[PDB]
Amino acid sequence: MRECISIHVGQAGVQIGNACWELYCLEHGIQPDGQMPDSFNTFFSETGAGKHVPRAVFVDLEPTVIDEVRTGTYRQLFHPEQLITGKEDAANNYARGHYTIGKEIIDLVLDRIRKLADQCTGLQGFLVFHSFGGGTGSGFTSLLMERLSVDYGKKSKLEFSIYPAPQVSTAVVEPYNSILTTHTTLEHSDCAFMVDNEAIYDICRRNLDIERPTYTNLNRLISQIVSSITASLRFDGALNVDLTEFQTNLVPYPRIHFPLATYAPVISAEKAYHEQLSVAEITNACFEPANQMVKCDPRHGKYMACCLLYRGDVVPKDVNAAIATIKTKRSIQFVDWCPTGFKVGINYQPPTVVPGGDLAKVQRAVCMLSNTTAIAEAWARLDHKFDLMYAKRAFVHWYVGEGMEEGEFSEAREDMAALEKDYEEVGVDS
Amino acid sequence: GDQRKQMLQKYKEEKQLQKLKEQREKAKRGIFKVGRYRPDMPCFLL
Amino acid sequence: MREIVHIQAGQCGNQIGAKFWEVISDEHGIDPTGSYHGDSDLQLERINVYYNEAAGNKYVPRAILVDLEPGTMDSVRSGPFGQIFRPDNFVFGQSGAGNNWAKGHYTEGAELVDSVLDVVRKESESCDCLQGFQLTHSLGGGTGSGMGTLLISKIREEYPDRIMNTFSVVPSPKVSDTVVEPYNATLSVHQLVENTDETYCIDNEALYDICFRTLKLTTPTYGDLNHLVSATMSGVTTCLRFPGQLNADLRKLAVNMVPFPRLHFFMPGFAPLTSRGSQQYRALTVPELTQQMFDAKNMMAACDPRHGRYLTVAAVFRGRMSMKEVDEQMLNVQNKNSSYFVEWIPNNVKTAVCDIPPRGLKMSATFIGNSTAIQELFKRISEQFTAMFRRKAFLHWYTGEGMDEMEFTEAESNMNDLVSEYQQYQD
Amino acid sequence: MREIVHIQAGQCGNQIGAKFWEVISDEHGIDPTGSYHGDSDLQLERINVYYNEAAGNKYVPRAILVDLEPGTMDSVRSGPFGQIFRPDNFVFGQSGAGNNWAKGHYTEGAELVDSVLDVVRKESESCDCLQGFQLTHSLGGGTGSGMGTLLISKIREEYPDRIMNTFSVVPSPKVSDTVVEPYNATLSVHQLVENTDETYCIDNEALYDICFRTLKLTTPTYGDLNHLVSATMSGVTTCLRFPGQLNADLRKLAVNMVPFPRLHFFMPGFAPLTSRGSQQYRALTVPELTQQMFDAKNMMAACDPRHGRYLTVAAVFRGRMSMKEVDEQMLNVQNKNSSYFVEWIPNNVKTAVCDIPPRGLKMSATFIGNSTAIQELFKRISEQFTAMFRRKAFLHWYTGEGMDEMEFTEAESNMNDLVSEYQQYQD
Ligand SMILES: Nc1nc2c(ncn2[C@@H]2O[C@H](COP(=O)(O)CP(=O)(O)OP(=O)(O)O)[C@@H](O)[C@H]2O)c(=O)[nH]1
Ligand SMILES: Nc1nc2c(ncn2[C@@H]2O[C@H](COP(=O)(O)CP(=O)(O)OP(=O)(O)O)[C@@H](O)[C@H]2O)c(=O)[nH]1
Ligand SMILES: Nc1nc2c(ncn2[C@@H]2O[C@H](COP(=O)(O)OP(=O)(O)OP(=O)(O)O)[C@@H](O)[C@H]2O)c(=O)[nH]1
Ligand SMILES: [Mg+2]
Ligand SMILES: [Mg+2]
Ligand SMILES: [Mg+2]
Repeated sequence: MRECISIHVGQAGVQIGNACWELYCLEHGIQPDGQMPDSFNTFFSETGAGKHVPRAVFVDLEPTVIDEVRTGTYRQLFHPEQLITGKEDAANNYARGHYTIGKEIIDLVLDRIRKLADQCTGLQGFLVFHSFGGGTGSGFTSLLMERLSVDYGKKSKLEFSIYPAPQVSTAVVEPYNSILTTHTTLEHSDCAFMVDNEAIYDICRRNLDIERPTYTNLNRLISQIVSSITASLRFDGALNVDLTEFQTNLVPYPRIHFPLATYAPVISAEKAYHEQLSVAEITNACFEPANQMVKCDPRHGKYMACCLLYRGDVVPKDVNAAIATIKTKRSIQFVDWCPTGFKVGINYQPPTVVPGGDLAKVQRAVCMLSNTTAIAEAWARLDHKFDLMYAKRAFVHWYVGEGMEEGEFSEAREDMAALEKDYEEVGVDS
Repeated sequence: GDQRKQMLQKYKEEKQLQKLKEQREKAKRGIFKVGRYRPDMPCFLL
Repeated sequence: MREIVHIQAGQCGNQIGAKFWEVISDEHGIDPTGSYHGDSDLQLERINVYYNEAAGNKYVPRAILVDLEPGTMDSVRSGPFGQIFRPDNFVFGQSGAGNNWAKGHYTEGAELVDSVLDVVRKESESCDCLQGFQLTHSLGGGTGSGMGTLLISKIREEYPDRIMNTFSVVPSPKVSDTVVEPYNATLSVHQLVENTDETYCIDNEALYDICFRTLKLTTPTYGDLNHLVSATMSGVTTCLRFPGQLNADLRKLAVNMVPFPRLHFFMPGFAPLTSRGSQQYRALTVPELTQQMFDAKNMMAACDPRHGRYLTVAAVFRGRMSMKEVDEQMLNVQNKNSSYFVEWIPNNVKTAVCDIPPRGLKMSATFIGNSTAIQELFKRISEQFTAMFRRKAFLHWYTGEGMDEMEFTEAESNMNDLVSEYQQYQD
Repeated sequence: MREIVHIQAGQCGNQIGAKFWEVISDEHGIDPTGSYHGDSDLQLERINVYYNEAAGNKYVPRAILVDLEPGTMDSVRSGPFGQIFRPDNFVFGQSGAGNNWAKGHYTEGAELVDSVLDVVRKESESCDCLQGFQLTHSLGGGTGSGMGTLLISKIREEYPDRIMNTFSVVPSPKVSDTVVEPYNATLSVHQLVENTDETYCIDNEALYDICFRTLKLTTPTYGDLNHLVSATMSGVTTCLRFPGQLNADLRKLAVNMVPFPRLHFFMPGFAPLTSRGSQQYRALTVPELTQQMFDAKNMMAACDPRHGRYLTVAAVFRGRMSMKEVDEQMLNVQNKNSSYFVEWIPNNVKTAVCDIPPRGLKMSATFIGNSTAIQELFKRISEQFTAMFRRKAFLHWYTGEGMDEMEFTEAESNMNDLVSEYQQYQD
């Protein structure tokens, strides 16, 4: 029982899933070929004798990264029908990923998801990995999420997305796709975790003193975040956090389901010896505006609800002490209508380290996921870029020619505007 | 100069008309072609 | 799987395509006899994009070699790697255009082009999932410009949903090979405005200037120019042919660089380019690749970007590289030079990174830039055309071949409209 | 066991038959002396379809060598594999038909048909289970056209339930060798319409076009044309001579390609046909066989299939091949070219697959197609006949030995009626 299915859409989703599954295989002792020389039943299904297949699915409209997986060192882990491949890429087009190219591959991936969901008896929910910038990771993710909403319904849907940075972005037509995918993620998602590549870069440069980090380090960090998310369900702890409890504690209003994830301590090997990494100090470092993996300022935001996921040699009393110290700090403020806003989860098992990784082995680790109003500013400048590009109707034909109209561009715009209005009116004092 | 641009519009219209007539004549019978299958997608319970 | 059909029109187009096939067989490890002698499986995991599996564990290009003189065909076949091409793809006439766009587009090229359409049809039907076509041609002659333009029109009519690529060399005012270059260029650019999905404006001035000041090459022949164009052509599709941290096929560049359908004329560029004597005095790092890409001298069209505004910029990187510093370099480029980038498009630069570098280099970059500075390349052509058009100069050849003066008038009007739209998007 | 009696009439028929026996003895491993020297045991269980058992492990063909000029049989015997034939099967007169259907049918054909029928009676009664006859002849001369028509008629009253197969070279407007071709062709068609179960309309024009554009053969003699015809003749009986996944004898092709008894004129073909230099660059799979065998240039008749509709087609495949690929290729041909196939006959393709390929090739296909393009091939002969018949041109020859104007009138009427019914079923 107590299973959850991972969905990886787009190049970003597939690479993050590769990192996540390498981390999971390291965690549970499963070799890359599937043999383990219990608790692994959450993410792996035992087939026959001595064979574990991950409860995953890899979807792309282009065959580059999927065939890289099919020829990589984890080629024996996944069966071929688990990795679904298109022919022509969505090419950074929400229209192409949603209407023209996504329509002939959605049925097969939904069939695979169905055959993967009836196999397990305690399906907690889905983990969709994607990116807002990509045409596939926006359009096909929106299509798959609405199909999952109409099919499964009350099953939890948790998604991990790579939100574009204010300044560090690699696509010109990016804001269009980012607005469009959120227009449906507002209603087809239960909890959308937000990650900026620029913030990962800043953390890598400062904390891990990596001068030239690439996407593999980013995916390793995101994999550590997801592992800390699912550790309370894949192991035992003093305080256990389930996905339903996570949603209940973190989401105050149905449209407000965009928390910001932070992870600590994320330090190099040479810097770990000089630091006596206590629970109180990593808890403090979680609230540091420099350690957020979303490029935003919590100081000008207001916290609404935060979930503290601890793993390692952690006892509840020092957690209570750290939370009490956090409450006494005036720089971190909470909304009035939430007198208690800390969901606490303690797990005994410590976070493992991937060989060749940049992170150092730590006795304790914290993954705080705070639902705050600091992402209103993120939505604000994404919307400003969208308006500023849409005033001249640039790149609009590249969407109109693929079964799409300007009217829904405007409706996505006004839906985003209603979203910032919602955040503003829930952030006010009473 | 207005007469010149009027003749420009007329010439473009005539060229478009003859091109459309040729396209209509061609579309009546497609040219013989041969290729692979492109198999139809399987249907699933839904 | 996203395979590309290659076509060469005219003498320049044929030579550039032959050099491109040589360098891309070197990249994929295909010997001059056609068999595979590579070392990595990545050289064959995307071999179908450009090559057709022939019987005997060997490969033939998906290329159709087109001209109106058999001499260029013989020259291409006789040279190195010239045996790899399939003999029936060699389509040629006997008369030649004679620098007449009319003879290349209305009478003799029109008579020949049915065979070319048949060959490209069987090539497009033999392959699995075609994504588009690419054509290499000139604009000064009649064979390349006129007949390749006709071929583009026919292909767009037959394949309206596929992407068109044209690595087209445009005439320039100083190195002007022939007398009727602006006539041919204007007539070709007419249909290249609408029948081509994106066009790469190249010209011999910028190539010669690179070979002078960048490569420090004393007497560069056409071979080095063709090698530069071939390297850019390979770097455009290296994301299709090889994996990478961030993939970008030609359609993705098309949607990220063409805000409005008529603005798809780009200035290509390649980095790094260093002389032999300065190879050891230069550092192997990404910021200097960015500086070499974004400076005016590395452009392969005789347009100074400082006189215009960049609309969209592509940078297809190759090799084991870090993403953070690449994104930081692009951010610094867009910040220090905000005046040279269009203001109503945030994030003017699209970045793609491939992991497999070109042979002999551990790091390379391809610059593809859509800027309003292209408009002056059409200003010079238009003013040369207008100078010869007021006096009816050289028009009797085209008129006797079957054209009319109003065709020239409307082609000029089309180019003037394109120039005006570039100017009013420059602001 | 399902034996076939072979008859060759006229010089052209004897040449094509000699080449056919060459290629058949190559297939079955029979030496120039007639004794078995093959390697596979599959070459002997179906040796009786074309050969008879002689004393001392010797194989003699079931061939009748018919002509009026003894020089033709002198040449056939003197050539290679020519001594394999039975000496008394050679039947000959002394005069020669003189390019006259009239003398080949009435005045010196008749005295020889008695002996020919005696020989074929002996051969047919010798064989165990006869299935039909094969006749090779041309329609231009008097021996071939006239006496072969007479022989076909005589066989028809003597063996009406056995299948009548003929391989007839028809005259062409470009390749015209004799002046009275329209007369002989029309008079011969007047009897092939109702006396033959299937007629393979060969012509020299299409064979020369093959040897030019397909095979790239510099100087095609009659040997190569006869080689192509022999390849088609071997293809139509491979299923009789060898096992296979799908087996189709002559009667099965006849029942699958003759919706109405008078439409039994088939347009033959073969695949693959490759140039010596170009065969090295060609992938060799079922789809490329399919695209070659359905190409209008590959066809062995001077009539474009695109000008008409396919009533039925046959694909007698040979070699170890997948049945899914073959049937799917036929399906794709039928679907994407629905305008070129008759709508009132679903599944216009008859497919057979053998496993023993021709020597030197691992797979081959014989295209047979019952199209409506035969109407124009017959209208050419009809209009030439009408032009030569209004003015009574050359009629004094045919009238000199028994023929009359009404026979010519009825032959023209029959050909016009057949053209009209092909037009009717074309719609
Ligand atoms: N970059 C290159 N430019 C070339 C090359 N060959 C020619 N050219 C230039 O191209 C221009 C003329 O192009 P071509 O000679 O190919 C003309 P084409 O054969 O297409 O037309 P016709 O001459 O009317 O048959 C002129 O400026 C030449 O100097 C080459 O290999 N590379
Ligand atoms: N495809 C071939 N056509 C041939 C061959 N030999 C002759 N022919 C053609 O046949 C046509 C006329 O047929 P023939 O010359 O054999 C006349 P035949 O001997 O049947 O009658 P007479 O000579 O009038 O007695 C003419 O166009 C020749 O070029 C051959 O080996 N192959
Ligand atoms: N953090 C992180 N982000 C990535 C990674 N790979 C791609 N991205 C992000 O994904 C965005 C583009 O989407 P992609 O995943 O690359 O492409 P896609 O989702 O398949 O959609 P298409 O553009 O149509 O191919 C870029 O802006 C990147 O920021 C990765 O490995 N790690
Ligand atoms: Mg992608
Ligand atoms: Mg030329
Ligand atoms: Mg004769």
